[PDB]
Amino acid sequence: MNTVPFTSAPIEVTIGIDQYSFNVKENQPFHGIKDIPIGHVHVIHFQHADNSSMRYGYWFDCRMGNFYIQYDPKDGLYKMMEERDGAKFENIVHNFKERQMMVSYPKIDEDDTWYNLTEFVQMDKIRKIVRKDENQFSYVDSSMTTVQENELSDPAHSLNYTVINFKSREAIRPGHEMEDFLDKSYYLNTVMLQGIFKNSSNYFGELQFAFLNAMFFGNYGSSLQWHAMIELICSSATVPKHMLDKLDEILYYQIKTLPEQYSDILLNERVWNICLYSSFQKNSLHNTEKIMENKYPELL
Amino acid sequence: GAMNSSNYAELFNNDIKLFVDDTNVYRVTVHKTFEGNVATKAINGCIFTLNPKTGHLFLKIIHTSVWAGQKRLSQLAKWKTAEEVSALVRSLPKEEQPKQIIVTRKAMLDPLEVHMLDFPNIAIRPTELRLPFSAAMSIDKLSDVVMKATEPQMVLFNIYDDWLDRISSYTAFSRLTLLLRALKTNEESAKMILLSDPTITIKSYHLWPSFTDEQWITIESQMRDLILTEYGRKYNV
Ligand SMILES: O=C(NCCc1cccs1)c1cccnc1
Repeated sequence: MNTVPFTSAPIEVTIGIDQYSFNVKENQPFHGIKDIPIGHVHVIHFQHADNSSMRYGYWFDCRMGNFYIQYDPKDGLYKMMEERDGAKFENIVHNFKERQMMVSYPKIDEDDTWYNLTEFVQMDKIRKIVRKDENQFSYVDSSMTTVQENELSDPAHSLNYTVINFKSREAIRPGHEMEDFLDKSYYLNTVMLQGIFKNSSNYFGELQFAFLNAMFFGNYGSSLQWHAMIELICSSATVPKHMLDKLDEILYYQIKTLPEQYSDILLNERVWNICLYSSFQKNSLHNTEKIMENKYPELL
Repeated sequence: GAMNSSNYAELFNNDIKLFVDDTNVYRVTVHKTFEGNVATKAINGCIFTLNPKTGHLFLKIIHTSVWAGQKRLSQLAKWKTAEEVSALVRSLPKEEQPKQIIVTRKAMLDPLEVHMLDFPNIAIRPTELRLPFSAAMSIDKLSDVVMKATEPQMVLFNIYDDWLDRISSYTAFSRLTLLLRALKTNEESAKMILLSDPTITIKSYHLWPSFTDEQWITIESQMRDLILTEYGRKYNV
């Protein structure tokens, strides 16, 4: 188990670690988060008490180095940083645990939620979507735009998701206009899977990352990307069986985890009704359809 | 965006544009089978593509053979239309290509957008006008070439005959739409109005009779009467 210590908590903040969160009062004695499960990516996110505007945080993997949080009073945010002096880091963390100034990552032993929501998400791929290669962790916030959103303005601070566009020359083979537009198997299987993602694990990994960024930061362009990547699959008549079975599970857990009160903004009525009820794959998502109809029958 | 009553004069500026109507592409008769079931028999169609400024009607005839062995013909028809418009644009020199294509039904936007991805600078637009172009098969010469065709075939007419020699595009389009609206509302009465007087003839390359200016005024008045009346007879007023 690993630790993300904090130098201090100078401003009142709601801190999130994966799907958990807790309130820290201004200058409360708080020195960080312990017992973080090794072996998954993680996200530590912040919403200041004074400005619910701008959720932000840091994707990271404790295997890739020792990381800590330190408030920066010039830039006014909780910044992630790496400590390269491994002995200094252990000494500091030990001191803070002896005095018990850390909250414990609160994993229930029956619970595989975080695993099921991050199964295909890998830090090396996150770092390609969030370009900032001098750091081993990746900053995201609510306002960052996507590479396709900048096509439709700062390139260094964008999300470089894979561009999917149903009405593009990449999506449509000359001479198969109607065929390729009503049945997107070409585009999914040859262009995207064989050509760009190489396998379905990477595809699913971007999809899951897009969903989490949408949920945790209200990032609108991630929300668009997640729906896009669902719709591409659902609108393909020909999809490996194992991919459909996994997609059903993936979406099941995303729908389960979504805050009930945020459903109206994070879920696109058109995409879900199409996917569940009109698409080639309308009979293929039994778990996802059942939880959707029992939790958000309004949307449908 | 959409074309409606407020930006109506854009049709007659000097940006080349085409109207495309697909109402008459996929046409059927419905009949009883020997067993008492119902079947359709397709008949020849056409794509109605029109330059509203010049009167050029690029009429593409759709022969029934294009459906043979196909499913979901109403949906194929929209794509078949888009494929043909696209081939037409590609056949035209660059300086003759349209800057905008306005489709008369919204179900054509995505088929044409997709066929025209090669032409990002051509705007594909819908309209909120209720244009009567479906009545184009009530024009005798158009219906005759469509019905006699034994293969796919593109035919050319100026839908304004020689009118532009005396009136503007705007007025010529308004006459055309009044004649079509009347033919759509009551085909028989519309045609009686146009052909009652044997002495006004239709020239060989023209579609409508060779009316003088004064006679067009009379005709136009009689079509408006027709359209107001049928609108009573229909709504009892
Ligand atoms: O070809 C004709 N006109 C040239 C211009 C056009 C292009 C496209 C359609 S008309 C023509 C044919 C028959 C009757 N009046 C005119």
